[PDB]
Amino acid sequence: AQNPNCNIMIFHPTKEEFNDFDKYIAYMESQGAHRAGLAKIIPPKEWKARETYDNISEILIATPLQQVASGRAGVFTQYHKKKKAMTVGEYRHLANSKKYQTPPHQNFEDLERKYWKNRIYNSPIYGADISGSLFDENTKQWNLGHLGTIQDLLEKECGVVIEGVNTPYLYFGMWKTTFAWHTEDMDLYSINYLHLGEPKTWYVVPPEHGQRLERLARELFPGSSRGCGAFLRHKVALISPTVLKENGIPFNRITQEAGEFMVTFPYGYHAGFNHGFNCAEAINFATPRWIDYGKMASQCSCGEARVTFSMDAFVRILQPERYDLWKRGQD
Ligand SMILES: O=C(O)CNC(=O)C(=O)O
Ligand SMILES: [Mg+2]
Ligand code: NI
Ligand SMILES: [Zn+2]
Repeated sequence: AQNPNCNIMIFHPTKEEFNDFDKYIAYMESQGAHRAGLAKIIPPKEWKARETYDNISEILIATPLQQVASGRAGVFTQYHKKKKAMTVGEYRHLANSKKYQTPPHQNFEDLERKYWKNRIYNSPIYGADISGSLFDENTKQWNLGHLGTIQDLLEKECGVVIEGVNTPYLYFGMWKTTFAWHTEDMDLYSINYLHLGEPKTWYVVPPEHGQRLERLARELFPGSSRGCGAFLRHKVALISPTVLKENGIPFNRITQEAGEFMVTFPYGYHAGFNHGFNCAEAINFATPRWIDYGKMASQCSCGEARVTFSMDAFVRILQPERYDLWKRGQD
């Protein structure tokens, strides 16, 4: 079995290997990459996402989110307070202000220490889930707006044609902006490209050990667990590396820099934080190997998780027994 310790693997495809996206995911899996739940892909030196980032300031962040924490430094939840709209140029100025900017630090490990010590005492503002793309239309390789759709994959594998669409999302971050512990909708893959700015630190649990994370989360967030049998779908809970280590939970960590892709694999729980002002683009995708994970994915039916239109068909076709209850939680 390849990669039996479930380490995060880093890949350096050549420009020739960068042509066929599906083939390269399958290659990474042949080397055991999925066992980690996360892989890094460094694009060939010849590749670029677009020519420059000099003209993005007028993109609108319609609903910036202030991420307010509750709990203790290593075990906390966050809620999202809606703020008034602002442009990317306004948000960048805000991220660089004395109130929000990255503190002085020695290296990524020192910054990670400071994040876990101090995150809860601040409320950073995140631009999330903004439909759109920063890939140039002429970028033919690994263009996250031109991937094969999840509806076409389900139709190819299973023969059933379904409604729905699959488009990318932009994220504008600042110091301390935080992504809570989660798997993707329907335990899909994700791919994330860091277009510009400061790094993103990731934590990930191997898919084979995801239920160990879920059991710890039920212990640490006991009221939330009584409220919902899949409350990590709410995307509000944080647990630090120190707490994970104290409780014997297998995990790994890595820092993504501008110009790098990350892939999350089906049922790979992940969480992380941004180092400073940045912009990322991400989308979900599927492969034939995903179908069995989609069929077994947990679901929130309490009403909190609320998701896209396109998830309806996935539940309806892959999980017909759960469909009625889940749809009630959607309405
Ligand atoms: O970058 C972010 O805030 C969150 N992204 C992801 O969870 C992802 O790409 O799957
Ligand atoms: Mg613009
Ligand atoms: Ni994710
Ligand atoms: Zn729920």
